[PDB]
Amino acid sequence: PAYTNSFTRGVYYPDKVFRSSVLHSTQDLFLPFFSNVTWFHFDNPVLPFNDGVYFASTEKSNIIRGWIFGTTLDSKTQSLLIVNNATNVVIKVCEFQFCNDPFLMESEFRVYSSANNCTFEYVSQPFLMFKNLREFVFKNIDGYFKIYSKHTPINLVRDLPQGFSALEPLVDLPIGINITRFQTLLALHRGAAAYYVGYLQPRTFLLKYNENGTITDAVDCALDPLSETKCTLKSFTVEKGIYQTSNFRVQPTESIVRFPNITNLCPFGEVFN
Amino acid sequence: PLSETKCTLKSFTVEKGIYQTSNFRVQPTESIVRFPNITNLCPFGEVFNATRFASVYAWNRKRISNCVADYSVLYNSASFSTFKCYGVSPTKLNDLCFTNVYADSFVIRGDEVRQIAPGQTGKIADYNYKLPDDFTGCVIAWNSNNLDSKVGGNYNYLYRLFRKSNLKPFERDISTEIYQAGSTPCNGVEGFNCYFPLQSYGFQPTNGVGYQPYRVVVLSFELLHAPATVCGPKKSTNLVKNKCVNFNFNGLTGTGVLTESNKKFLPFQQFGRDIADTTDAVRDPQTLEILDITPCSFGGVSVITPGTNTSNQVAVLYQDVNCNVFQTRAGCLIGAEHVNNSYECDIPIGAGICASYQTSQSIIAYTMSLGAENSVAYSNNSIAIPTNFTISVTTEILPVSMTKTS
Amino acid sequence: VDCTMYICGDSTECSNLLLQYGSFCTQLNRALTGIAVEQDKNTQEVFAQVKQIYKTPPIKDFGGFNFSQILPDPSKPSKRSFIEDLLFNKVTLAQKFNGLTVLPPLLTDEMIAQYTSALLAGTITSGWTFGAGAALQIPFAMQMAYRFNGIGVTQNVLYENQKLIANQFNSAIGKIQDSLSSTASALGKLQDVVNQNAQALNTLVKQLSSNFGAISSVLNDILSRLDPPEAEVQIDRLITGRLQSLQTYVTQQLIRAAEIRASANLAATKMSECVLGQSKRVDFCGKGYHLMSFPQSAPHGVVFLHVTYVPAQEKNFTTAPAICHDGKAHFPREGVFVSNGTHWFVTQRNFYEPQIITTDNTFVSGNCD
Amino acid sequence: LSRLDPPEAEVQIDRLITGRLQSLQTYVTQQLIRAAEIRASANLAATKMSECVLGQSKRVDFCGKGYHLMSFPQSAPHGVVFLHVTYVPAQEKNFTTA
Amino acid sequence: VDCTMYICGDSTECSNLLLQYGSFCTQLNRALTGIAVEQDKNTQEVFAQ
Repeated sequence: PAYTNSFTRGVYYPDKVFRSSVLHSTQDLFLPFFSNVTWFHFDNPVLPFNDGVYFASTEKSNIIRGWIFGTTLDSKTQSLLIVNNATNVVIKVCEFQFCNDPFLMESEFRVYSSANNCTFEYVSQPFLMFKNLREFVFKNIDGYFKIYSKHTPINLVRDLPQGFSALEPLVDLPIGINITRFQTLLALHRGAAAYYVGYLQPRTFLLKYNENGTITDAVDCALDPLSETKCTLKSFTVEKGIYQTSNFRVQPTESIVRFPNITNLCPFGEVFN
Repeated sequence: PLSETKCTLKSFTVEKGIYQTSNFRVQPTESIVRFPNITNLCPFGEVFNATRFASVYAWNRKRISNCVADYSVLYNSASFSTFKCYGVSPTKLNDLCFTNVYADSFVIRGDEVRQIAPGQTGKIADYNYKLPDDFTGCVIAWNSNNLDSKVGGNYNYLYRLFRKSNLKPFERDISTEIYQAGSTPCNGVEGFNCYFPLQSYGFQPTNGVGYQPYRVVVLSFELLHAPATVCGPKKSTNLVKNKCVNFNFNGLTGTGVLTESNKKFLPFQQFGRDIADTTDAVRDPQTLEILDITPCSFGGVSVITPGTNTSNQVAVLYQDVNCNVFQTRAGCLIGAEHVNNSYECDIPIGAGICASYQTSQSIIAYTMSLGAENSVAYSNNSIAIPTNFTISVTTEILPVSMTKTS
Repeated sequence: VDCTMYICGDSTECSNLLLQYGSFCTQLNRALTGIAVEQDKNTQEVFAQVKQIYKTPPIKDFGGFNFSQILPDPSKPSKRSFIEDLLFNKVTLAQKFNGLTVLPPLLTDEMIAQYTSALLAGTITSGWTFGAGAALQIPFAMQMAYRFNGIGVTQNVLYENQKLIANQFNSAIGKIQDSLSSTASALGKLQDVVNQNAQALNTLVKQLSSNFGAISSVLNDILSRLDPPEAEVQIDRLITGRLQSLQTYVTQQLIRAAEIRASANLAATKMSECVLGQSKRVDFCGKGYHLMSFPQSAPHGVVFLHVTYVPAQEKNFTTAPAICHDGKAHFPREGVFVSNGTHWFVTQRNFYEPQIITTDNTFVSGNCD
Repeated sequence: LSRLDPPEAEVQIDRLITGRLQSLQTYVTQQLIRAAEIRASANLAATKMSECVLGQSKRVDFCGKGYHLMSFPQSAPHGVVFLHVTYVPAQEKNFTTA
Repeated sequence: VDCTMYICGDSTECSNLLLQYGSFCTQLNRALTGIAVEQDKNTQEVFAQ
């Protein structure tokens, strides 16, 4: 439903260790280029993780008020909170009840359902104050939680802009609630939304850092047999020729086990009967 | 310098020609220290055991920067027992300066300290707390037995217990009904196969040492991609040029001369490297200038020889050492009376410069020579006729077979 | 390779694990620096077949033959030459850091060209006399004429066609920078032999991210994180793969190393024959009958310029290998007989010019039939 | 194998046995490009082995510098010790052509 | 000759320890594949006449 081309985005640093102008490779998880993406809007249904999230918001809107990263929607499977109180990134980690559809002359405070069992409260500088475009990266294996974004005004209000851009380490968090599913957060004042959620999986990249230590290009080791060669000559531009790069075979399916003919006939059972 | 390849071939005799030595930099002097000026040493009250570091599903976040990072200001504030460091040295931390640093608190159970690790398998692994394998930092638990142990069972934190499948690595999760694993769904009525994951603790000091909680800090820090000023407390010196000294610019050491440039470096980007994997442009965070690390290793040496048993005076070819000296073109030629004559070659230097031992006397070098370029008869009506003989031969050896191998 | 700082680097106990232990990196040096003297010796006899500069004469008035592409000229820094100006920006490349070094060559790139500047002079000045010894005079026009008698070309024709040879020779010389002014892949064998060293250096350095059974890839963590009277075992295995990677690098260099000399002895021999002496052995220096060459400089090689006598515009003439006249045979001194269907004529093998059947051009023997 | 135990000797044996025949690897490479240095010097022996020796052929700079007379061969390994008599004239006259 | 097919086969932990060595595999191919163009250029330079 509402598939769009995942062109170029979905990058991040593995960590910040210094290397510049050097085509470097790791084994991490990244966005498959030229894949689908979930364009969801009036209606905000629940979404399973599905082994992948690359969130992207829309412009023309300061309406999105965080996320519902989810399991089941009441108070029984411990909790998050990510909002903005129009001045600060308010992160409660409080246990709020069944706000399956929380919404907000300032109308707010429907999401506040059960203020009990608060065990972290947070206030910092806000994530974001032709409009800035938010994109985010959302995962879990042994430790923490990311916040990775960059915001740029552009045209093409609904569809994904092309062009390649890095993402940045902002805000990193050891919380502790391993994930099934998710859902968004928005507001109202007294629901016509748009956003994107991607998918990443383990896949080798080759990364370009610039003359200054910043991402400007990357390639994928499974998109085509072309970049496979780029994945094994450690370079972008290869020369007219032929390059043995990798190998294949046929996987096994049945995995039979065959043994000699049966009935060597222990008379063990006669003493039981 | 003539006696420098007797031991390279490891023998008490050296031959004739031109040899090699050890290396050539130019003699080093000093070791400058450059740190940015942040007055703040980092306060460690509300990260390390102040009064309350709450849930296993809720950590006390503080964005930690704009202070000077140091590692020996922890052990006072808590009762530490375990230090477990990855991606980094445990004690080279004031020998460095990081970028985008964190100090990150949480709490574990005492029977399952073991699988707080990048992927030990068991019941520790799909319902809480999860980060990829590429993490640089320390893992620090400590003793605490006073405040988090009541007389009636600890009902101060939830933990989520159920989840279906797997993930990518790094996030967090709210939503919160009765869990569904298989058939007979819930829809908020709590039927069968609708599990109740919020299940009572028993953390008490009367319960054993394996049944205690353990508050854990896991340190988190990274080396030099954003411009940062977090640098450690080993205070500052002056700044020098035209020399090869030890420095430390924000966490990357090196070996090279700082020379000036003129380029328009984009002013939010800390360091850089050129085409062949070496750091070309270094930022200092005080004066806002960009220096170029010209690699101070530059130089080659040679030595013109006849040997030891024959003599003990030298002719020099300091090749890439700038300069009785003379200057020919494969190097700086000392030990060498440069003469103005021309003879045959014994020890070449280059561009037709050869050295030899001729006529107290010293080894001399010179420019070589072809022979008699003359002007003999060009008359149109002549041709040249040789007729005499005093016979011998012009020899050469020529090789037929040689050795085989097995 | 300075061995210990490649293996360990600035550490006592890592070196003090390396000394129950004979002379590996001793003999690895004596492997490597043993080859290191020899490429300079390979540089030695590949140009130094003369014994100083022949100075080219200041007047350049050689019979109409232009030479403004191959002499050096003081427009550049007095030593490089005109084709070489196009050359030395067409081969572009490691660094100096941890582990390694780059010694300079023996001769410098300014004075590699110095011998070449010498060699072009005498072979314009005196010709292959200076392969022998003292060199008599010769003017260039008649030498070329005397040069054609090597391949059976009757040497009147060079006097007889002096002007037509000129511009064909000249524009062919200007064509060779035209053959390389745009781009060629034919720089080729120069370009990779530098390049395969660089990746070899790069695949030398990329080894040092190894773990090889250890819990690290840096040295000092093994000092820090565990105990030096037990964690020397963690050093102990980390030695040997680095020793192996050095062992491979000395090896895989050495195979290519004297493979270059085995190519270079062929290179100096063509410098020996086809620069000095107007050889006879066909298909050996350029496609066609050999005439002379003119060598230039290179970053690590040599580029020859050859000149060949290529026939063209054939016209088949009726022939017969024998003439009988008063019962006796008549055989040509060289060449064969031809006729234009009407009258017979005498010419040489490789250029058409008829003459008249005389007593001179032939000799007799034997009976007829 | 005896003192070190095969769990923590296996990363020691990892590049002990795998590295030892990397040292006649040294030797044969040292052998053959002395051997092929003579296997082509066989051909360089063959340059003036027979040509200006069994009889006479007529190549400049392949019968020695000079117009050649003959030979008388004798025994050697990496050898047969020629006397290639090549006739470089020594002293120079003229006679005046017309 | 493959690196991985010659060492490993139906295993992963074989190849997982091999990824510590990882330069050694692509070391060997550029050796061996270089022989392949070496053999071809020989067959070229003999009979491309």
